[PDB]
Parts: sequence; structure tokens; C-alpha cells
Amino acid sequence: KPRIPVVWIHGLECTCCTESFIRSAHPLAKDVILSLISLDYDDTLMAAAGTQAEEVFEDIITQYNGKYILAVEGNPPLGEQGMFCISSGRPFIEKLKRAAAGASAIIAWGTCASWGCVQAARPNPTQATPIDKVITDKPIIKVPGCPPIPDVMSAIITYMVTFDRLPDVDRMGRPLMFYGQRIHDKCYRRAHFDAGEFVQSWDDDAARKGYCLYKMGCKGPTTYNACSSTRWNDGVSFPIQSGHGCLGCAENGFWDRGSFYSR
Amino acid sequence: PRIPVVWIHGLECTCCTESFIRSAHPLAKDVILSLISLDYDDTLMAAAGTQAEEVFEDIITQYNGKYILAVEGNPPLGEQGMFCISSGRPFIEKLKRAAAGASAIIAWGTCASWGCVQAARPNPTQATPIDKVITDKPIIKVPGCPPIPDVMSAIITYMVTFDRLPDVDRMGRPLMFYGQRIHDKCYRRAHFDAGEFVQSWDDDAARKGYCLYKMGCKGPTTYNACSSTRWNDGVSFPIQSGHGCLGCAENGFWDRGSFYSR
Amino acid sequence: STQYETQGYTINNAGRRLVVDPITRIEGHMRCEVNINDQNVITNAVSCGTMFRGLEIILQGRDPRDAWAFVERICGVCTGVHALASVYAIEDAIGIKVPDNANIIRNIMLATLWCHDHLVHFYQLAGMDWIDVLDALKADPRKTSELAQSLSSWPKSSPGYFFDVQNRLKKFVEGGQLGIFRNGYWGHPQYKLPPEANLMGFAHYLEALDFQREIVKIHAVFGGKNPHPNWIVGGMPCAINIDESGAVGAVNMERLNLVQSIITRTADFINNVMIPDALAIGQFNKPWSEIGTGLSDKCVLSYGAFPDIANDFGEKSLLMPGGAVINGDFNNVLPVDLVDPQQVQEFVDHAWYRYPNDQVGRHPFDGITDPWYNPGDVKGSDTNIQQLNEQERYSWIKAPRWRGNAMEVGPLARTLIAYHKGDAATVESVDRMMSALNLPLSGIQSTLGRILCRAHEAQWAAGKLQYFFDKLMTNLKNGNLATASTEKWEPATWPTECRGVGFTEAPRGALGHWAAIRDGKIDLYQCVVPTTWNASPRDPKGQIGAYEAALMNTKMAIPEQPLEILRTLHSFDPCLACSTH
Amino acid sequence: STQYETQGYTINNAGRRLVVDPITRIEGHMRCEVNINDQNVITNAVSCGTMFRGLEIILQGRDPRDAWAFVERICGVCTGVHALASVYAIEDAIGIKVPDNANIIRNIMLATLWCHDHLVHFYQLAGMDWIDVLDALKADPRKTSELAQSLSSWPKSSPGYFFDVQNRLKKFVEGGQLGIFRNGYWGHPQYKLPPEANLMGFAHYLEALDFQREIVKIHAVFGGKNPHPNWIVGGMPCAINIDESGAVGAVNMERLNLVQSIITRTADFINNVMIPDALAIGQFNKPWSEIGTGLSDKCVLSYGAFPDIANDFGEKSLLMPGGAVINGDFNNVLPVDLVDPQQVQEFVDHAWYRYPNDQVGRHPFDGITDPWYNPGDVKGSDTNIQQLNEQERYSWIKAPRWRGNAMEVGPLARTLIAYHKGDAATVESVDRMMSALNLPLSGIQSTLGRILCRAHEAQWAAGKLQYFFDKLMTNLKNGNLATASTEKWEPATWPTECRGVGFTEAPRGALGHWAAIRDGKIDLYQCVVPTTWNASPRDPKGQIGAYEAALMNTKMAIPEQPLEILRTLHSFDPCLACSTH
Ligand code: SF4
Ligand code: SF4
Ligand code: FCO
Ligand code: FCO
Ligand code: SF3
Ligand code: SF3
Ligand code: F3S
Ligand code: F3S
Ligand SMILES: [Cl-]
Ligand SMILES: [Cl-]
Ligand SMILES: [Cl-]
Ligand SMILES: [Cl-]
Ligand SMILES: [Cl-]
Ligand SMILES: [Mg+2]
Ligand SMILES: [Mg+2]
Ligand code: NI
Ligand code: NI
Repeated sequence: KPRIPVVWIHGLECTCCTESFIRSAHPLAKDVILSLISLDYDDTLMAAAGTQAEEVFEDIITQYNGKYILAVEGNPPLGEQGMFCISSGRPFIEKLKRAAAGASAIIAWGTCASWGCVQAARPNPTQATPIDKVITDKPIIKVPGCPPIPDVMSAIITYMVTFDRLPDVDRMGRPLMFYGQRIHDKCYRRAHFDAGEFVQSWDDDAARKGYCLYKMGCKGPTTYNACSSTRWNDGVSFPIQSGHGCLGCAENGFWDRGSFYSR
Repeated sequence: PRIPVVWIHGLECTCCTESFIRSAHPLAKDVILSLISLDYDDTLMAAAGTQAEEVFEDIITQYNGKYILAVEGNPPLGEQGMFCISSGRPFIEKLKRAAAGASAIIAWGTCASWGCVQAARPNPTQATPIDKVITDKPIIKVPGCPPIPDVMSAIITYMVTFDRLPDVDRMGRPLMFYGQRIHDKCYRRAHFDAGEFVQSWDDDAARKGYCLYKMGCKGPTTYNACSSTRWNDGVSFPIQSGHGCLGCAENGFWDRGSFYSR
Repeated sequence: STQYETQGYTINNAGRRLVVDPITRIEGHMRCEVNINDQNVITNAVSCGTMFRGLEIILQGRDPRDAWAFVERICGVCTGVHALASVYAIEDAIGIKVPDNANIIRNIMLATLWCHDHLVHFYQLAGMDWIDVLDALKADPRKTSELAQSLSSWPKSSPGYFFDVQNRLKKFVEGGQLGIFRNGYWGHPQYKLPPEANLMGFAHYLEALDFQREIVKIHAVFGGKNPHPNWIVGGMPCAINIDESGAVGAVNMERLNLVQSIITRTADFINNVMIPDALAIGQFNKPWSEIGTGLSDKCVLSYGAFPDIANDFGEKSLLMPGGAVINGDFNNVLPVDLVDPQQVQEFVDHAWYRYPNDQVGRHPFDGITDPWYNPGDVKGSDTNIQQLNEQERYSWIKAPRWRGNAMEVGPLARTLIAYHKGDAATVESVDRMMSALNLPLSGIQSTLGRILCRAHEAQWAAGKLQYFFDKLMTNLKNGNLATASTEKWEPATWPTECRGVGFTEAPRGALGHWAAIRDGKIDLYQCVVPTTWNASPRDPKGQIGAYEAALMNTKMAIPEQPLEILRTLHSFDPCLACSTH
Repeated sequence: STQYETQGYTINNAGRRLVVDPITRIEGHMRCEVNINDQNVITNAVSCGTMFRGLEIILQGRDPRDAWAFVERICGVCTGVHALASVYAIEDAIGIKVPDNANIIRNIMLATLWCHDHLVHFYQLAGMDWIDVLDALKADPRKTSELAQSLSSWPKSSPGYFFDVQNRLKKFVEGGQLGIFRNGYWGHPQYKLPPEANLMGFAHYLEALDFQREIVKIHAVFGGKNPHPNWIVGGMPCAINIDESGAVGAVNMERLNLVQSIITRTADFINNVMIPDALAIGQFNKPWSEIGTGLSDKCVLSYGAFPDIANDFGEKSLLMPGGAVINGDFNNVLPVDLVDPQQVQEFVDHAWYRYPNDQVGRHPFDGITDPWYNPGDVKGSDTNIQQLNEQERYSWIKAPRWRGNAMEVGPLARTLIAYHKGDAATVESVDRMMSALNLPLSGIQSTLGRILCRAHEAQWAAGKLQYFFDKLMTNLKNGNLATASTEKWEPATWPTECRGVGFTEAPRGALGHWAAIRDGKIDLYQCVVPTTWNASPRDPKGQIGAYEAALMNTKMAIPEQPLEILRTLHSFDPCLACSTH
């Protein structure tokens, strides 16, 4: 029985979001691709290149017009008439608009597609812009983080396939299931925060006991994600567990909220 | 040559053996084939009866002073010890003979450490923890019902890699895994601090992962690694799956009131 | 020396006495004694449970809601099954109905346990009775690859793989530290596998030791941990949240995805490693289809299990059939009633317990657990038993009977009940399996048969795992999330006095918990557990239980080496902590 | 049209133009154009980076302690390597020495990345240039098993396994949703594997896609997460506690045990799946040992990596050798100094940047990143390019040169440098690899050779992983737990003005970060990244970069199908986000 068509495009990016996706432990990314979705266009993984690849792009958005999911990694630059990101000799933003016009819905993977991420940090040399400031007539599901958690990305896909609907979202368009609560509201070091038990310098006795990283700049109190519950890389760790405060990487503008080591 | 380990079994349910073979890293397979010499273990060994006791006797003689004794379960003092019969004799006799030649003893689980369920009121068999019977040997208590698989294997690797026993708290529990409370590393602590509690099963609070204190969680008085290391290759732990801690690593936890009361 | 007749057997304690204490590669503590005649054939068999803890005493005065956590610790091997029986019993007594998802998840917990327990039994407990591990050192790696690929599609079959496994065993033995293999029965004439099958078996032993750790991740998700997951009266505590804020704090899509991944891998391992290995053991050991019949052609019992309709424990709901056969009459599968005082009774005339009248059997609602260590006229002393006196009291195991009949329970019992009730899947599985071995159907009533049925049950359970998971997902697609009923959580809502039965089919057979609640507390808690049935001592008529009967009439090649005794006992999968509780 | 000579090539842009935009199965955005003569031979090659973000601009005015986190996001494929170069750079500027365990853990993070990145590149990025996926449907499963078993001890080789893989592909394509395989070059005459080798390769593609997720668990332990683990100036934040209260909150024995398990599995997969597959592609594609040589027999560059003596970046410390070869003189491995203004320079005469004088090169301490999108006289317009004008500015990539020389970087470059410095392990690996294919040593200087060296290096890195882990455990046995130096954590302790270089060998080649600190803030931050070297546009003398040279003189079977272009470009493992930053 046919699988839901997915077109995956790439703007200005580091490819962290593709890389996260292929980490998925359950379902394996292999199984997502072979059995759950039809990943019909994706420059990073596809056999075809150049004119062969663009024939695929054009065929898919025509043949499944109004019936595919658009997944966006990275973001469009507005600077230099869009030619900070060139796709088949044209601005990426044109490919994004064309792809968006045929989509039933759009997944904005990562802080890049959601908000802007590192390229949009001051002074934003390319005028990198999040998808929802360019595409204003389509449902956009924001899945932020730099990158998002692998098993979150795959769970959101399995939700769409199993239940035949988009996840319910907060006021910012993030799936409630994974972004409804703060890092700090599910953090295993919260007991230490509550007790005033803090790491004050790297590798001090507090650090060796897993005390709270608040005084080292942790942004968990203002960051919404699943890292402290679902955790990373098949439940192995997350930033705080390995001794670094949360950077705030799921939040809009986190790069310009001051030093990662300041309050 | 790998360190000799003699694993004996008193009154038990075999949860501690079952936990051990769950180890994800190192795999129990690799512990047995590469890290230790598991020289005696009724649950897993090929030999039975006279063949098995020939191994027991030879091992404790040949490696006298140089084997680790692992103890699962505990000795009953009732009925002259014949609530637990080993080769026609009281288990406690086998325990004493195995203990006398050991370099050190691991007391696996709440059974060997404290007593566990058979020692709960009214303790029909007079089940007794190892350290009240063997009083002249190092005993490392590794409590829990059972202890976490990867904690059991981690303590083994510590002993092999470092050639020493783990440092212990005043009760003989390894500081590495038992130095802090479940509640001091619990991911639901934010909810406890905020007065955000499950009040009845499958309420809105339960569906948001709120704190289980009002449902009888004993995490505040229980020392273990469940909320940090977690269980079954970091998949879950009691609280994560919605049940309060029972207090299962603590001495006498069965008799500390209802699991659902404060 | 005396002789008497019972159930077609001549019990005769003339001749050489052999003692096997400890029985290894079981759960907990067992002793076995036999007498053999001048042809080295067993004419007397004595089953002894050598441990007791007294959970039925400990449970008195506990809150009924707490009971599951205590009784779960009857056994860490069949971990969870006693919790399930307990919540069933308490719900039955109070009149609690659980939500469908709770029932489905409980079925998943039980199926998971069946898969895990049966797998570990086949390889780690029974396997070395059939696989000559040391003989694997003589195998040809290429011929081992050829054999494996002839039997299965399982990927891990390369010559180099088998060479590596063999090399690892060789270096292990070279260390002069044979570990769990020391002083085994290697080379015994009853080991019939060729070297290549021994190397294949040993490789699979290792692969199963690894893989079994994954199966219980299903228990970790729904139950917190394994061993000894958590449960509640009223359902399960693993609240579900798919699409709302805080799903990170509950059973969510990512948690369910983990569960699905484990189910698929579990089915694959069982279907492609264990099932072919069981058939292969069959092929090389066909004479064992005629050994260890015991009570399996006389009296078999199942209570049934896996209610597919929530809170309905009737015949149309239970996916695993219940029923009893007596007198070898498999054309009349009789209904079981666990409240009927004339059905299940326990005798202690040959057990270390006190009753006001030890010549009568007590239904568990009239049960008494009053320990009395009195081994009588043993050879030796009270604290140094050289020979038990089976004419007197000789076990910590009570003697259960069904309408006064001695019954076998477990996989083989269940297979025969389902077969004779006309379950289509079962008839097909059994016909096809015995066909593949070119054996008559009667060959299933044997020590080999017990092993084959257990294997097939692991396959059945792996199938049911997916079915249950799919039913859970169907409810979630329909917006039905409930996992607990709390209507009667508070003691104030309970009857002042009530009693209930919780029953299921544990890996080893028919399990029941009988509970009486009074004034908000456990007044009585009596357990009759599968190994209690199978490892039973004798009753006032001298009738022998399943183990003793299966051992009767068995030839031993080498009296000093009890391989045949081990083979038959292990085929029942003894759980001694279970049996005694 | 125009024609000129450089580096032994005739650059001729007469004749038919071919455009490949996008280049797929790379990281990020690349366009390639060529001219081909009527013999279908490439006479002109044009490498164009089609993206820019401007990290060097974004970093100005930031705290030097934060830099690593920003520049890590240069790339999610080579994730971590920029953070490593960053902490090295800031530590060099300020004068910070990290404790040994921090250095060892950093070496573990780098070796982990080499293993992961190389594995994914081989299978997911380069693989389908060599493996005809649809041809796998024609294989015989038994002959596939026999081939795999002839090449490797790897367990997963059964006929049934290959049948199941083949059947999965069959079902995938039966619906006509070919996904990533749609409109591929399948059937192209340069596909030389037999069907059995295609099915073996495809099976391994899938196995690698699964297995790669495991490798990065090491990053998760020490660095919190992958992609984009965390780091600090002064060492690493993953405090170690083995034997004290609260070890549950740190890197403890259980955490280290997880790492060990991953190391062993990683080595196994690389040695028994990737290495034999690399050799198999070699055996069937030997002509590609003479195609795509480019600069690999002229100019190659390594900075060196993996300092084994903490805080010593000299020749006696780096386990991966540094050095430069020019003019094809492999007997003169020249020392590299990243502070020397006459060594590393970047030119922008053919890139979209402003310099005061675009006819000279600027050392990165004098670097300028002032974007200027001016494609000049294209065929088309500024926003609709049919043909770049390579006589003018044609790339977002700057043109690095070493003493004015155009250099190749990456696995082949490193292999050559280490080989010619007399590294025993490299000499033996190369000799054995080329012996196995019956090829001369010169055959490594090729498109095929780049792939073979990359596979080699994955094996080398897996071995070093264990070595570093062992060194960490040695320190812990000795009570040496320190992971951070913090005596210069505070800005007030830093020089008012200072500058540093952080350098390493990323998966794709020589990486450098040049940082100037002034008044507690980043004053200048200039990156030169391996794909910047390889994908470089021309310089004022018209010298071509590694990609352009490798593509020159290449035969194409079918002009419209860029399979040969993709093979050569993919062999360098392009990272375009890296190249442009
Ligand atoms: S480590 Fe960060 S998220 Fe955790 S309790 Fe402390 S401040 Fe909150
Ligand atoms: S769930 Fe238990 S351990 Fe966790 S915060 Fe609440 S009371 Fe403490
Ligand atoms: N299976 C099992 Fe345990 C026994 N006997 C129970 O119930
Ligand atoms: N490897 C890698 Fe990325 C590139 N080019 C860096 O540095
Ligand atoms: Fe994830 S492509 Fe990597 S930068 Fe932050 S999300 Fe973007
Ligand atoms: Fe762990 S054998 Fe199981 S009861 Fe509590 S530890 Fe004992
Ligand atoms: S830095 Fe990002 S990965 Fe999670 S812990 Fe903080 S949101
Ligand atoms: S019940 Fe036991 S398993 Fe851990 S969470 Fe509590 S100590
Ligand atoms: Cl795209
Ligand atoms: Cl942002
Ligand atoms: Cl013992
Ligand atoms: Cl206790
Ligand atoms: Cl029959
Ligand atoms: Mg009982
Ligand atoms: Mg630069
Ligand atoms: Ni049991
Ligand atoms: Ni990169």
C-alpha cells in the first residue's frame, strides 16, 4: 500500500538535521525510508544528480501536487537577491516557494527552518530567514533544536503515519508532545538547583557529583525540548548529563541571548 | 587467568542472577568468557549433584584466599537452617565454608544485604543477611530488588580493572552507585518542588509525568542509581513508568508501611 | 524395601539409591533421589523442594493494593506473573474492572515473559543437556555453516563466524578455567549431536544469552524495570499521552516505537534461531519422544490465560485454553472451577507442614501454611540428609491434586488441552511439527515433547505480542487512552469481607492466587504454583506427581552421571522458589 | 573560448558545456560545470560552492569561550571537528594547557568522528556510484552468500539473509515509489559489479545505515549528544567520578563500559564489512586506479592530528603525521607552519569576496570575509545562471594555497604524507592493500585510491579509539581524574591582545582556525577548511584546485549522465557547508 510522499529540501544549513534523523533508533531510519514514508527527493541521499535529480523534483511535486509533505532543513537567505544559496542556478527561496505551493503540510526541521539558527545570529550577513516568514499560507510544524533529538524526529513521523494527522502544536507551532515542557521541568539535576548545589567552576567537586549547571550558564529554565526526558542517542545522554549547561538551542534567537556561560 | 568467582544461592527468587544476565555493557557473555572465571553457580552450571559439589570443593581449596564469593539470597536460621537445604545440609554451612576461603564477598541484592521479602514480618524462616553471619570478611552490599544490571556489571569491572574493592558508605554500599538518593537525581523533582502531584492513577498529572510523592513514592529515603543510570540499558525506571519508588534498595523497606502511604 | 502400585507404575525402593543434590540449571533449590534396578532402570523417584520462605504468612495483614509487589518476589525468573495473578485476585475480590488498555498491556507483559522465559530456559537451562559444548571444539566451521544454512534463514551463519565462536571456546578452555562447563557430562553416550550441531548450538547459546536482555525492555517501558516490574490494582501505572503537553512524562509515541522495535526482533530471534534449534534437537534425539511420558498421557491441567475481552475470564475470552483431562481420556476436556472445594486441594502428609488432619486435602480458601521440618527416619540426621524418607515427609512443596487426581501442568499440558479442544492453530502446529520429525502424535507426550511445545509456545507468544500491541494502537487511534480504574482504589469502597481468585498460565503452567480480604487487609493469601503441581510429593493414596512419574521407568547409561534425570527434570522447567513460595 | 596551460593540464573551455547542479550525495550545496571535447573527454572543470553563511563575521565580538559552539555548526556531518579546532585555537591564544584526560577524550571524540563519518560516506554518499542497486534484484542469494563468505568472517552472510534483503528491495520498488533510487544511473556501462556483489553491497548499505547510529554514542557519553556535542575551553565538561559519592552524576564505570562496548563493535563493523567491501569495489573497478589522479601525484598537504602528548602539537606528539609535498617530490615532506604568512594564503580573485588587492593571497591572521556576489558575464543573469564564468568570480569558496601551490587534502593526502615519512603502519597498510588488488603503489593516487585510503583510515581510527580509551583507563587507575584547567577561564586573566591557531585533520583533510582575541572578545576568526582546499576555485596564475584537476582529462561514456564526475567528486567526500562557512 503506497507510502506518504516526502520531499526534503535544504537551504542554508550544516546538515545536522539530516544527520540527526538517520540516528533514529526506533523506528530505524532505514525502516522509515523503506516502509513508513516515501522519501521522494533529498539531495543529501539521492542517487540522481543535476538534471536527473531536478526531473525527480519536478515529477514528484507535479504528480503528487497537494499530496506530499515538504520537509525543510536549513533556511532561505534574502541577501544578494537570494544567491547566498543557489539551487540549480536560481535562488533557493524560489525552490522553497515552488515546493511549498504543492505541499499538504510543511515540517520545519531544526532551529534553522524554525527560527534561523546560527546563520541568523548577529549580524545575519545573508539575511537568513525562517520558513514561516516566507511561506504564510501553509501549515508549518516547527521541530526546533540544533539539531532536534533523533527519536523525536522519527516519532513525529510515526505519529503522522499512524494517526493520519499532524501533531497538535503550541502557539509557536511546536508539537506539544515533545515541546510542551521545559528542560528544567524534567531535569534530573533539579534537586541540586532546589538545594543551591551548583557547579561553580569546571571539574570542581560539585561537577564530579552532577550538581546543577545554573551558575555555569545553563539555559534549561527557558528552553522547551525533550532532552531531559527522552534524552539523546537512544537514551544515552543529554547536554546537562555530560556536564555542559543547556545552550537553549531549541529556542528562537538562542545564539544572541548572551554568553552560554552567563545568566 | 581471570579472577575466580564462586556464586552461591540461599533463600532467593533468583532476581539477582536474572538482573546480572541483563547487563548491556559489558554483556554477561563477555563477563563470563573474558572478565571473570565464574567457577560455581547452581543456576547456570553444567554439572549437578556430586559433580557440582566436586567443583565447589576443588575451587574453594585450589583458590583458597583468592576467590570472590558472590552471595544471592540469604541463610535462614530457623529449623536448624533446614529451610534452605544444600547437598542435604543447612545452606548456612555451605555459606560459612565458601566465606572462609574468600578474599572478599559480594552481597547481591536486598536479600544478601538486608533480608528482603522473606525477612519481612513475620520472617517465618529467620532469614538473616550475610553480614550478621559472616563477620571476618570484606562484604560489599549491592542492594536493590534486584540491583540494576549495569550496576552489577560495573562493580565487577571496577574490581577487575582496578584490582580493588569499591569504596563504601557506612553500610557497605559502593559510594559510586549508592551515595545519593533516588529523589536527589529524579527527573520529576521540578514537579515535587512545585507541588505538582499525581493524586490518583491516570489523572491529568499522571499523564504529564508529575511527581509521585502523594502516591507513596519512597525516593526521598532511598539510595540507588535508578534515576540516573536507569534500568535495562537506560530504558526506564519505576518512577519514569508511573509507579513511585517502593524503597527497594533500603533495609526493611517491605515493613516501612504501605507502598501507597507516606 | 517396599513396593506398591499407583497410576500404572510399580514404585519400588529396592536397589541402589542415587542422590542429585543440588539440581542445577533450575531456579532455586531441588533435591532428587531415585532407586535403580539391576538393569540401571529407575524404579523409584523422589522430588524434594529444598527451600521455603513463607510468602503466604508474610502477606497476612498487608494492604491488598501492596500484595502484588510482595508476591512478585516469589520468583525473579517468572518475574511479573505473580504480580499479574495478584492484581487479578484482588480485583476479583473487590469487584474492580480495569480499562481495556490496562488489560492489553497486562497481556503484553505476560506474552513478553513467555518469550523471555522460554528462550532462556531452552538455551541457558536445558540446552547443555542436549548440546555437548566441549565436542564443539572438534567441529568443522564450514560444515557448521552448511548445517545452519540448511535449517534457517537466520543471517549469522558464516564459516568465519563459527570459526570465531569455536576459537573463543578453544582459548577459554586453554585457560584451564572451564567455569560453568567444568565437570559436566561431556562425552556421555546420550549426547547424539554431530560436532557441527554442537558448535551451532553453542553459538546460539551465546546469541541467546545476549539477545534475551532486549526482550524485557518491553517490561521496562510499561513496568519500569525488569526483573520485577510494577503494577497496580485497577490496571497499570504507565499513563499514556500521545499528543498533549507533557507526553515526555508518559507512554508516548517514542516509547511505543521502542516497544514495536523489540517485538519485531523478538519474533525474529525465536522464529529463526530457537524454533530451528528445537526441531534439530528433535531430529537427533528421536528416542526421547518415548522417554519421560509420565502423567502427560494420563492427567493434564490448564486454567487458561490471556483474556482478550477485558475483565472477562470465560472460555470465549481466554486466548490460551483452559481445561483438565483425567484417566488418559483426551476426548473429554473437563471445565475447571477454582472456587469449587472438591477441585483443587493441597495435601501435606508427605510435606513439611502442619494440618489438623494430614489425611485430607485443603482447597486454598481453607489453606494453611504452618511449616514443620520433620524428615523422619532419614539415612543421616535432621541436618545431614543422606537419604530422604519418601514414606514420610520429604519436601517443602505441598501436593496439589485436582478432584484427587495428580496432574501435569505446563507447555505440554497446555498443548494437549488446546489440541483436544480443537484449537485450529494448535492442531496445525502439532501435526506439522511431528510430521517434520516423522514421529506419531503420541511422541509429543514425552521429555522431547515438553521441549518442543515450549519452543512452539515462544513462537505463539511472539505472535500474540504483535496482536496485543496492535490492539493497543487501535484504541489510541480511537482516542481511548485509559490505563487505570480508580473507582475502588480507596479501602472505604471495598466490601468489609470478600475473597477472590486470580489465575493465569505462567511459563511453567497453571497458577492461582486465592485471597481473602477483611477489614481492608489480607486475611488469607494462598498460592498454588505450576511447579507446586509438577514437583509435588505423594498424597495419602501414594499417588506420584508429574516429576516422579516422568522419571519412573527411565534407563540410565551411567548411574553416577544423572544426565537422563537432568534431561527429564529440565524439560519441565522447574522453578523451585515458585513451588515453595 | 580560451585555452591555457597550468600544472601540466590544458584548460580549454571550447566545446560542449555540461552542468551538474545540484551535486547530490554530498554535504551542502555544490555546482559543477565541465567542457567536453568530441571524444567525450573533459577539457575544463569548474568547482562552485553554492552556499555561504558567514560564521567568520558572526563570531566577531563574541566571547572566545563561546566560539566552539558557533563554529561547531559550520557542519553537522564533520560534527565536533570545528569545536575541537576552536578550543585548540582559543587555548593557543590565551596560553591554556588542558589536563591529559581532556586531551585523551578529545582524541576519542576525533577518532569517533573519523570512524562514523568515513563509514557513512562509503555507504550512503559514495556507495551508489559503484553499486548498481537495481541490479541487486538479479542476484542469486546463494552465490551472494558464497561471495560474502569468500571475502569476510562477518557473520551476516546466509543465503536466507540475502534473499530477505533482496525481497525487501523487490517490495520497495514494486509500488513504483523508488524514492532515493529514482532516476538513478542504473545500467550505466561503468557499473562493473556482478549482481551478487551489488546485492552484497546493498545489504551492507542497509547494515551501515543502521550501525552508524551506534558509533556516536561515544560522543553522547563525553559530549552530551550527537550531532553537535559540547566542549569547553580548558578541556571537557564531562567530569569523571569512578569511586566517590555522586558518581551517578558523572563519567563513571558504567558510562566507560558503554564506551568500550561501542569501540569494539565499531572496529568489528569497519574491519569485517567496510574494509572487504572497499577491496571488492577495488577488484571490480581497477581502471579507476588510473582515473582522477589530479593533484595527488603533485601537491598534498596534512597539518597532522591526534596529539598524544597533551598540549604538544609537535612532530613527536601527533599520531597522524603533518607535512607538505610539492612538485611531485614525495622525498621532500616539508614542515608546515600555520603562523608563517608566506605559507597558507587565501585568494579571492575567482570567488565572491572583496579584498583590497585580489591579485595577492592573505594569510588567515590577515583574512577578510566581505561577501560580494558578482558572477560577472554569466550565460544567464545574476539570479538565473546557465553557465558560470570561470574567467571571473564563480564560487562562495575562497582559494587556499600553500606557498602559492595548489594542494590536495584528505585521506589520500594523509596516507601519502605518512607513507613518505616512513610510518611503519601506513607503509604496511598501503603495500598490503595495493598488493591485494595487484596494483602498483601509484594506483592509490586516484579516485579509487581516495576511497581505499578512506576505508584504511576508518580501520586506523578504530584502532586508535581503543588506544586512547586504554590511556584514559591507565590515568584513572593512577588516580588522575582531571578533565579541566580553569585558572584562565575568566576574561580578566587573558592577554589584552593575543592570537592563536587551532589545527587538526578533519575527516576530509587539514583544518585550521585562526583566532585573534582583543579586550576579551573575538577580534578576528578565520577558518580554512579541508573542502575549501579541495573545492577551491582558481588563483591569479590560473592554477586549478584538487577537484578541477581530478576532473580534467576524464572520459565520460554518456555526456548527459554525470556518473564519472560524481565518482571523482564523491571520492573527495565534499563538505560544502564546511568549504564556505
Ligand atoms: S542543570 Fe540546568 S536544567 Fe537542570 S536543574 Fe540545573 S538549571 Fe535546571
Ligand atoms: S517521583 Fe519520587 S523521587 Fe521523583 S521527585 Fe517525586 S517523590 Fe522524589
Ligand atoms: N512459570 C513460572 Fe513460576 C513456577 N512454577 C510461576 O507461577
Ligand atoms: N571533514 C570535514 Fe568538514 C570539511 N571539509 C571540516 O573541517
Ligand atoms: Fe540542523 S542544519 Fe545544522 S545549524 Fe542549527 S538546526 Fe541548522
Ligand atoms: Fe534478588 S533474589 Fe529476588 S527477592 Fe529481593 S533481592 Fe532477593
Ligand atoms: S542545548 Fe539543545 S539539545 Fe537540548 S539540552 Fe539544551 S535544548
Ligand atoms: S523501587 Fe527499587 S528499583 Fe530503584 S526506583 Fe526504587 S530503588
Ligand atoms: Cl533542495
Ligand atoms: Cl534562531
Ligand atoms: Cl549454592
Ligand atoms: Cl530488607
Ligand atoms: Cl495426544
Ligand atoms: Mg501455597
Ligand atoms: Mg574562511
Ligand atoms: Ni518461577
Ligand atoms: Ni563538514
